[PDB]
Amino acid sequence: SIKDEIYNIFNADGKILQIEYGLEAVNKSLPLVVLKNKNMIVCAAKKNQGHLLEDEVQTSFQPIYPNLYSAFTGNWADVFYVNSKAKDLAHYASYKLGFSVTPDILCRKLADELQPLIQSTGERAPAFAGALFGFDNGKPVVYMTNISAVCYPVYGSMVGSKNQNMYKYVEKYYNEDIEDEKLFEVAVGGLLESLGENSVYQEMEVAYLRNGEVLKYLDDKEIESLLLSIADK
Amino acid sequence: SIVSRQNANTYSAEGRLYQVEYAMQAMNLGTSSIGIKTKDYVLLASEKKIISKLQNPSSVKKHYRVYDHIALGFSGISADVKTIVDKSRNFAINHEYLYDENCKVERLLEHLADLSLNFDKKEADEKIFSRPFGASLLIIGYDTEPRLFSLDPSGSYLEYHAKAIGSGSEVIENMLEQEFDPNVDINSGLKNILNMLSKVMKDKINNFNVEITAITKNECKILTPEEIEQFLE
Amino acid sequence: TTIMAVKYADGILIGADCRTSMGTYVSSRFTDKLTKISDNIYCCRSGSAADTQAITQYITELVQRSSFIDKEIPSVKKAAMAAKDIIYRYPNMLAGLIIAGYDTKPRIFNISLGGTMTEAEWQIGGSGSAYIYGLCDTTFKPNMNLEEALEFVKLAVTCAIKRDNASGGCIRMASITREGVQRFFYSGDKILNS
Amino acid sequence: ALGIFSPDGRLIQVEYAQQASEQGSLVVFSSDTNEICLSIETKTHNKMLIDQNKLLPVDKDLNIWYTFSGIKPDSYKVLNEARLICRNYKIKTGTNISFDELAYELSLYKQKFTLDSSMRPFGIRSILLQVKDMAKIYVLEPDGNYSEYKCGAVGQKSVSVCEYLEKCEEEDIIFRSVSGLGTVVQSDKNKVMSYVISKDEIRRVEDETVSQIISTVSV
Amino acid sequence: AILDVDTVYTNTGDILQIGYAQKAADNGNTAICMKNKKGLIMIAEKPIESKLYVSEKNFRIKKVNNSIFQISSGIETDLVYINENLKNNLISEKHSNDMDVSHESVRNQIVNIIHQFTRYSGVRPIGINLLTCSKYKNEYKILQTDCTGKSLFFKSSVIGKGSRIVKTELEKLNLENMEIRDLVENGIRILYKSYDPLKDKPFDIEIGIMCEETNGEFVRLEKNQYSEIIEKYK
Amino acid sequence: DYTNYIIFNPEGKIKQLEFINNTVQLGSTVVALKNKSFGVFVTYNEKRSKFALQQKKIFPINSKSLFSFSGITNDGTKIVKYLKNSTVFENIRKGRDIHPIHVFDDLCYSACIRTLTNGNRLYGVQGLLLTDYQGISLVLFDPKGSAKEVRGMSIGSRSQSCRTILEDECDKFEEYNKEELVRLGIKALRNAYPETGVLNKDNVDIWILETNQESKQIKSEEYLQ
Amino acid sequence: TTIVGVKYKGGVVICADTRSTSGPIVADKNCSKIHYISDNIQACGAGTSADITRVTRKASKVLSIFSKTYNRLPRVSHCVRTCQLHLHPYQGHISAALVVGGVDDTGAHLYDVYPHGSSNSVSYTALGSGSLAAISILEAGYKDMNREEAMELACAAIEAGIMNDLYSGSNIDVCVISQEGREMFRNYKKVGVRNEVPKFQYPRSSVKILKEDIYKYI
Amino acid sequence: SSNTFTEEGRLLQTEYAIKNVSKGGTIIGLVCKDGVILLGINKTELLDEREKIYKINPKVYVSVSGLFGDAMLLKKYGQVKAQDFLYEFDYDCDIDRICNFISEKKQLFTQYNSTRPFGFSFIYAGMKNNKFKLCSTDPSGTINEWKGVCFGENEDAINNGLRNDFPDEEMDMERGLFEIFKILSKVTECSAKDHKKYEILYFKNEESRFLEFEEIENILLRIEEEKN
Amino acid sequence: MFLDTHKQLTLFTSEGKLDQCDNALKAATQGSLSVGCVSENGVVLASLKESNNLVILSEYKKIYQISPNLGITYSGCQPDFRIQYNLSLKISEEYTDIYSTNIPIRLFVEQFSRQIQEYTIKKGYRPFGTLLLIVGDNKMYRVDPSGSYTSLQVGTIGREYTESGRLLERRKGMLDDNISTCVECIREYCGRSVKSEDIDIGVYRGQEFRVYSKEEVQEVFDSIN
Repeated sequence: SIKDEIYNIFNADGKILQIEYGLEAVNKSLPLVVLKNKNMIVCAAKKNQGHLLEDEVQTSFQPIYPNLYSAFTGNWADVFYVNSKAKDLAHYASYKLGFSVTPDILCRKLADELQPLIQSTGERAPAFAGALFGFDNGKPVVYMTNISAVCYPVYGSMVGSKNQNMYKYVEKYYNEDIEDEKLFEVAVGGLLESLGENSVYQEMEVAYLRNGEVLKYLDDKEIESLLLSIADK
Repeated sequence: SIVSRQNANTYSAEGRLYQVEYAMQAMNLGTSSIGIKTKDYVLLASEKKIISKLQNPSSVKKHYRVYDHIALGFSGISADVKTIVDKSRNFAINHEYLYDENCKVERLLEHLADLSLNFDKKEADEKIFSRPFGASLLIIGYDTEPRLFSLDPSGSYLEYHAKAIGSGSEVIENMLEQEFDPNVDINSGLKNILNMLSKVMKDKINNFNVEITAITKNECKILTPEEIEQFLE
Repeated sequence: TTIMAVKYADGILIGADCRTSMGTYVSSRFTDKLTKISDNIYCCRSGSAADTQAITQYITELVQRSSFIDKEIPSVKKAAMAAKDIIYRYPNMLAGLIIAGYDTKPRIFNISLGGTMTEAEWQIGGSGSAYIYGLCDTTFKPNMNLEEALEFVKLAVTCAIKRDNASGGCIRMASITREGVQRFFYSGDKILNS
Repeated sequence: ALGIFSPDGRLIQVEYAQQASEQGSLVVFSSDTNEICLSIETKTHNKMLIDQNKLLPVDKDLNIWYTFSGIKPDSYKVLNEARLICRNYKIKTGTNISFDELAYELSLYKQKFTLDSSMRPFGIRSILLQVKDMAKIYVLEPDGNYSEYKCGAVGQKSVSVCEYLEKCEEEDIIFRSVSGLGTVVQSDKNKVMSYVISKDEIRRVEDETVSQIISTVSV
Repeated sequence: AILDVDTVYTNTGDILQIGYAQKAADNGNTAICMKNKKGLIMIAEKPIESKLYVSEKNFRIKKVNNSIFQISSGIETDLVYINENLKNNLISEKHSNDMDVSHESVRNQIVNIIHQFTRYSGVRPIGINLLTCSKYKNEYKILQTDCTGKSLFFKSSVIGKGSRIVKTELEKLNLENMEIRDLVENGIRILYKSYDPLKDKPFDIEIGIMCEETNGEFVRLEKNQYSEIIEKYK
Repeated sequence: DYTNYIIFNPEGKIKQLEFINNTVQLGSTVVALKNKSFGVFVTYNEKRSKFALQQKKIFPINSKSLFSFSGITNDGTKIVKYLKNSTVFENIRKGRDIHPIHVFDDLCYSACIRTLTNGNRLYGVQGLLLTDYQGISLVLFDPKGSAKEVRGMSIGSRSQSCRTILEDECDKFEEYNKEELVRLGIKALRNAYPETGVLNKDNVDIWILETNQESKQIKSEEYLQ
Repeated sequence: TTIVGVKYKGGVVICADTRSTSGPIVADKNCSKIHYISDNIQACGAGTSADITRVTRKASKVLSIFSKTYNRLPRVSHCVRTCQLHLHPYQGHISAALVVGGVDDTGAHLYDVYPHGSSNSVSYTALGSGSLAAISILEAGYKDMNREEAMELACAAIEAGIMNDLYSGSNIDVCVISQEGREMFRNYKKVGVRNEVPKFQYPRSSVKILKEDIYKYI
Repeated sequence: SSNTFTEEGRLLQTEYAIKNVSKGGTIIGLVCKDGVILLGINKTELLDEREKIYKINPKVYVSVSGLFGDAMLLKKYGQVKAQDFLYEFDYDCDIDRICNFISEKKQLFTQYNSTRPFGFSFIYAGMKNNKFKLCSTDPSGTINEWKGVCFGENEDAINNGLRNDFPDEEMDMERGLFEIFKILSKVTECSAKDHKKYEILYFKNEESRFLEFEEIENILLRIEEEKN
Repeated sequence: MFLDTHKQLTLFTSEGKLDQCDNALKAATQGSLSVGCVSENGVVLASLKESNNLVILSEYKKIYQISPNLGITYSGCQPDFRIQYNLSLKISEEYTDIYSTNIPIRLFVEQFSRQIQEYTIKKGYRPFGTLLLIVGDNKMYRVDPSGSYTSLQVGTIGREYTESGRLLERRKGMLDDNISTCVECIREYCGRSVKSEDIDIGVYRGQEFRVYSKEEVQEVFDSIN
C-alpha cells in the first residue's frame, strides 16, 4: 500500500497516487478563470488573503515574457516556482528560436520539463494548475497545464476550488464568437459559480488582454458594475 | 545511495553512531593478541586462526609489515585489514616521499583515524570503506621510541603500554594488571607475553600457531618458529 | 562603419551608416547597424560582425529575463553590464558595442574591445569615427533639442562617410525617448550629391 | 542492508554470499611438493546436458589454473579478472606476475564488491592453482579472504570432506582427493572428473580407478 | 498511515513535513520588523538561556549585503545556509550589474532557495520563518517568508512564538510620519507586551535600524540607545 | 519513524539534532573561564586504562589561540586542522588573525548542510575556542552549526555542574585575577567531581592565555596539591 | 558558383548555377545547390560542399522537429538562428555561407549567412565566386517586383555570373517560395550549351583480359 | 528484494526471473550429425517476420523465450558485439563469444542491486572446432551446453521427454526434427494438431535455412503414418 | 525512510510477473480508444478526442506524424506520450541524418522499443503508461510499456480494446471504404454522438502518411451519414 502511496509508480488501478494527491492540493486552492474570445482574453481570480499590514499588490496573473502571461493556482510557493521556471524556459527558448517565444511553445516546454517529476522519484511534483496565455501573431491563445504535466490548447481554463461548477457554467454559456462584454460576464460568472454570486467585488480581481497592449486590470468600480450586470441577468 | 549513507551515519539516542556500536561488537570476534611496550622494545604476539590443519601455518599470517619500522596486528573481520594495510603503506610511503623520513607511528594513527569515519566521501583514497572497518588494530613501530597504538573502528586511538585485543581481551587485561612490568628484558618479556597468550588459546601454544613481532631500535624482527621455540619453554 | 550616439534634451539619438564591406567590395549597402535589444534599448555594433551579433542575441534575452524577474522596464545599464561580461570573459570575441536606451533616464554605455565599459553623454565608434572626433568635440552641445541633435548626428556621420571608405550609404537614425523609438532616414542621394 | 553492519556486528550479506558459495558442486583437491590432484563432481540427472570443464587456465605459461564453487556466472567474471590481472600486470611491469600477487589482486577484486552499496558479493569460493616450482593452492572467500591450502574441499557438504581429509593423511594425493570426494557423492547420481596438475602440464585420470577408489568410501 | 515519511503529498493534498516545519518555526524567538518612509528597523528577542553567553556579541540579524539583512525564527541554524547562498547569489548579482538588487529579485532568490527544501526527498524542510529587510531605489520593504517558501511583502511583520499577540498590536499601529526612534519605542513596547513571563525566559533586545540618518546603511544599535526604553517597559 | 533520519517529528523537532547533544556530552570535562585580559582552560583527563596514555584534549591552534572539544574525537581533530588552516590563510591571504566567531563560518555552513540533508553525517563534537583578538575572546561551537561567544563554558561529561558553578560567578569574571579564574575553574571541576583523589596533579592540565602574550600550560600543583 | 537570392512582394526567388569545381577542374555538372530546409524555407550555400549540406541538414532537422511538435510552420528567423548558433562556435572552420529564404506568417524573408555565423536580412543577394558579376545585375535591375519580374532579374543575375566567372557555368536552378508554396525549376536554363560531339568506339579486341572471376548475387 | 542474497543463500529475484521464462513461448534445440535444429512456438500466425529465432552473425543463431523487450535488447547487444568482434579481428566469432557477451551482461544485471535480471533465456546454435554446438543462457547468466533443450511453456515436459524419450542414436537433422515432433506430440497433442505458429531452423554453419510449414506438414504426415 | 532515488521500482514478483509493468499496461488500457485498420491499398489510423475542459478540438491533435511515412497515436497518459514522441522524433531524424531516407517502420519500432524498455530497468523510474499504435510502410505496430512490439492487421488500444479488435475483424475492406468501415466500427465505442471535431484520422497511402484535416474528417462522416 504505502509503496504506491509514496512512489511515483502506477498502482493496481493504473494511476499514480502522488499525482492525484497533488491534484487534490491544487483543487483546494483559490479559484481562477481564464477565458478568451476571438479578440481578447479575460482572466478573473479570487484575490489572496487581505492582510491589513500588506504592502503589496498580489495578483494571480503574472507576466512571463513579452506577449506571454500565466495564470496559475495552487500552493503559492509552487505557483511562484513554476512561474520562475517558465521565465527561465521562455528566455532560453527565445534565445534558441530567434524570436520571442509564444504561449504554445512555452506550455509544451514547461510540461516536458515537468514530466520527469511525474515519471521519476526524488523530486516532488509542483502542485499548480492554470493557463499560459498571450497573443500569437495577433490571435489570442490560451494553453492549460497543471501538476499532471498535461498541455492542451483550450478556449479557457477554470482551476482551483469548485472548478467543476465553474466548468459547468462556462461550457453552458461560453462560445468563441461571444462578444467582449459577454466574455467578461461569462468569465466572472464562472468564477462566481465557485465563489458564490453574492460575493462582493473586493474578493476577486479581473484582468483582460488585447493584441497590441499589456495586460490590464479592471478598476474597483468597473468590477462593481460588472458584478451588478451579472446579478441583473 | 542516500538511504544507505544515512543508514551508515545515523546516530543512536545514547550518542555513538549505530554502525560504530556494531563494529565494536565485530571488532573482538577473533583470535586474541597481546602488545607490550618497554622503553627498549615493543612486542606483539597473536595466535593464528588455523581453521583447519590442512591450511598451512605459513600462509595464515596475522602481522603485516606497514613500513620499515611499523608492524600491524589486528582482531575481528580480517578482510578489512588488508585494505587498511594497503592504505597505511601508501600513507607511510607518501610521508617518506614528502619528508624523506620514517613517519611517527602517531602520524599514521592520525591519518587512519581521519580516514575511518569518511564513509560518505566520494573518492576512494579519502576514505577506508562506506562503513567502519570491522577490525581492531594494534600498530607498533619505532619513531625514536617503541610505540604501541590501538585503533578502534570508532576512529579513536590511544597509545598504550600494554593492550590485548580479541576474544581474550578482557581476561588478558585482568591478567596484565597483575603480571606486566616494563622493567623486564626482551627475552623474559617474550616469555611473559607467550605465557599470557597461552591462557586463552583454544589449543596448546606452540611455535606454529603463534606469531610474534618485536620491534626495537636495532631491528624490526619477526620471530621464526625455531626462535619462538626458545621462549615457549 | 560609423556609429554615433548622442544624448539630447529628452532622449537618445543614435546614428549609423549602412555600408558593410569585405575588402574593397561592399557586400551589402542596406545593413541595419542599429540593433534593437529591447523596445527601449538599442545597440550599435562595431567589431567582428559574427561576434557582435552573438552578444546582442544573448543580451536580448538576458535583459528581458531580468526585466520580468524584477517586474520593471528593461534596464539599459543591465544590458550594458551583461555585454561587458561576455566581451570580457571571451577575449577571442572581437566586439565593441554602444548600448543606448531609456529606462528611467537616457543612458549611453560604450563597451570597448577589451570589455572597457564607460558611461558617456555622446559616443562614436567604428572605423569612420576616427575622422570626426574633432568635429564632434567642437560641435557637441549639452541638452540639445531633437532638431539640433539630429543635425549634429547628420553632420558628423556625413563627414565620416565622405572620408572613411568603409563608411557609406544613407544615415540610419533612431531616437529612443520615454515616448518610444522613432526611426529616421537621411538618404545618400542628399549626402553624395550635397 | 548492503555493505553495512547488522545490529550484532555481522556483515549479513557477506555471510549470505558465503552460504550461497557453499550451495555449489563439491570440489576436492590435495597437493604434494610437485603435484596437485583436483577432483570435481557434477550432477548427471540430465543426459542431454553437456558438463562444462570446471578447471580453467588463468595463464598458460605461468601454469595457473582456476576452479570455483557457488554461483557459476560469478565465476566467469572472477576468472576474466584473473586473466586480465595477469595480462595487465605483464603489460605494466614487463615481467610475469607471481602467484601470490595474482592471489592478492583477485582477492582485492573479490573484496571490492563487499565494500560498496548498490552491488552484490560474488558468493563463490574460488581456487587458484599453480605448479611451476612447487604446488600451491589458494582458496579465495567471497568476502576477499584468501590463504594457501595443502588440501581441502569446497562446496556442497565440503565441511565433512575437509574433516575426512584431516584424517586421510595418505601419501598418494590422488587417493586422498578421490576418497574425500567419495564421502559425499553418489556414483549413480554424480559424474566425477579428476585432474593431475604437474609441471607446465595437465591431464585427467582414468574413470575406472577414480570410481573404484570412490566406491570404498561412504559404503 | 500518515505519509509524513518524506516531503510528499497526503491523500488530502497536504505536505505534513512542511506542517511540522511550520510548527518548529512558530516556536522560535520573536523578531519584529517595521517599515516606514523614513527608514526601517527590526527588533529581535534574544532569550537568556544562560548568563554565560555574551548576548551583546551574538547577533540574530545576519546581513546578506550592504542593503539586505534578514532574521529568522525556528531552527535558526538553517538561516546559516539560506544566508550564505543568498549572499553568494546577490553579491555577485549586484556587482555584475553595478546596481542594487531589487526587492522582487530578492524575493525570487528567497522563494527559489527555500522551495527546493520543500521539493526534494532526501532533504528536510527549512523549518524557519524568515524576515528579510532590504533597501532599493530609496525604498524599504520587509519580506516575511514561511516554511513553504511563500514570502510576501509587508508594512510591518513579526515571526516567532509571540507573533499572534504582536500582530494585533501592529494592526493597531500607524506607521506614517513616525520617527525612527518612535519605531524603536513602539517595537520595544510591543515586544514586551508579548513577553508572557511565566512561559518564556527573560530576553535581551537586538535592534538594527536602516534609515536616512545613516544613509540607509544597516546599523546595530548599542544598548545605551534603548536602555531607557527597556527600563520603561520591563 | 522520526528517530532514524533527518526529518521533523509531528511535534516539530528533529530527533537526531537532539541526539548529537548527548553525543557531545561523552568527552571529558573542559572548563573555560574568560576575562578581558586573560582566559583559562581547565580539563579533567582520565586514563582509559592503567596502561593508556593521556589524550591531551587541549590543542593549541596558534600562539595566543587554544582549542578544545568534547565528543567524537575524529570531528574534533578535523576542526583543529580546519582552524590551523584558517589561521594560516587569514594570516597570509588576509593579513590578520582569525576572528573568534567568523573563523567558524565555513564550518557552520557545512554543519548546517549536514543538518538539512540526509546521507551526510552530523558533527558530533562541541568545541571551545579561546583566542586573543582585541582582547581575550571565548567561543562555543555547537554541532548544529552555530558559534557563540561566552564568558565561560564547560563541555564534556557532567558539564552542567561546572556550567552552573561558573554561571553563579559570571558577573565577577571581569574583576577576578588569573589566580582567581584558575581557582574558580578548579572549583567547578571539584563540584562536578566531588570524589576525592580522582582530581589530582596528573589528571588535570591547566592552560593560561593572556592578551598580548603567548599561551602556556602551567603546573597544577599549586591548585590541587 | 553564383547562388542568388531576390525578395519580391510576396515571396523570394533563390537561383543558383549548376556547377561544382575542385581547382581548375570541373567536378560535377547539373549540381543542385538549393538545399531543402522546410516546405516554406530553402537554403543555397557556397563554400565547403559538405558543410553546406550538413549545416542546412541541421536546420532541416530542428525545423522539422519544431513544426511536427508544435504543428506550426517554422520561421526563417528560426532557421537562421539555428545556423548562426552552429557556425559561430567553430570560428568559421565550418566554412558555410548560405542564402536562406522563405515565407512565414510574418511574410517573405531573405537572409545572408556567413561562415563565422553572422546573418543579414536583405532584399536581394548574391553569393559565391560569381556574386560580384551577379550583384552588378541586381544593383542595376532591382526594384519592387512581382514573382515574374523577380524571376527574370535573378536569372539575368545568374546568367551574368555564369558568363563572366570562371568557376560558374552549366545551368540555372530556380526555386520560388511564395505565400502559395514553393515551386522548383531545375535546369531552368541551359546557357552553357555543349557541342553535339559524335560517339567514339574502340574495337572490343583492343583490350586483353588476363584472368576473370565471376561472382553471382543471390 | 532486488539483487541480494537471502538466508537460504539464493538470489530470489533471479529465481523469479527464471520462473518468468517458463511462461514464454516454447523453444527447442537439438544437435544432430549435420546441423542444429532450432524450433520455436509462437502464440499467433507470424509469417510476417521471424519472432522466435534470430541471427547474430553468419554462424550463430538464437532462440528466445521470456520477456520480449529484454530479449530484443540483448539480441541487439549481442549482434553489436559480434560486429565489434569482426571489426577487431576481421573474422566472425563462434557461438562461445556470443554466449560470453550475453552471459556477461546478464550476470552484470543480476549482480547490480539497483537493477532487475533479464527475464528471458537464449538457445545458441553454432559451431566450434568444426563440430556443431548448442548452448543456452538463463536469466542468471549461466551458460549450459546441450545435446537438446527446451524452454517456455511445457519446458519441463519436453525436457523430460528429451531426457528419457529421445533416442541416443546419432541422426541427421531430418530424423532429429521427426523425433522432436514425436516427443512433442507425445507430451501434448497441440504440437501435432497445428503448425502455422512454428519457426524451425535447419542450422548448417554455412547454409542454414528455415522450414516452410509445407515441410513441417511433410514431417507431420510421416509421423502420422509411421505409427499406423 | 524517505524516497530512495536508487530504488528499482520494477521487479519480478514471486509469480514471475513484473509488478509495475502490468500496472503501467493497466494505466495505458484506460486511455481513449484508438484503432488502426490495414488494407490492401494502405493503412487507416483513427482515435477519439475528449471534448471536456474546453479543449480546442480543431487545434488539439491525437494522431501525430514522426516522418513522412510514419504516424503514431496513443492510449494512456498524455505526458508520457509527449516524451516518447520527442524520443521518436529524435530517432527518425537521426536515421534521416545517417541514411538520408525515411526511417523504415520495423527499424524505427525496434530502436524505439529498446528505449521504451530502458525504463523497465532504469533505477528510480517507472515505465511509460501509454500504448502506441505506429502506422507506416503498409504495416502497423502496437508498442506497450514493456517495450514489446507486435505487428498487427487490425489493432485497438485504450478502452474496449479486445471487443473493438474483434469488431475491426468484421469491419475490414478496401482502404477507400475501410475508413468509413472503421469509423462505423469505433462509433460503437464512444460515449456521445461523434462530430468530426471529436475524431482524428491518419491514413498511410502509397509512400507517405498524412493526417486528415478537420474538413476531410467531415467528408468521411458525410459518407457515414
